Amino acid sequence: KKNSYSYGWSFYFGALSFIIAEMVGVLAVHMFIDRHKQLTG
Repeated sequence: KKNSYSYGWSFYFGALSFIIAEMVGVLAVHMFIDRHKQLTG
């Protein structure tokens, strides 16, 4: 006990990549629904 292990560096890059990839995936759905609404009238 009291080892004070640090989650340190680029583990956070995977954490950041989660947020970035999810922000990608939501905008894809925006493009789908807007592009389909274009061929509605």
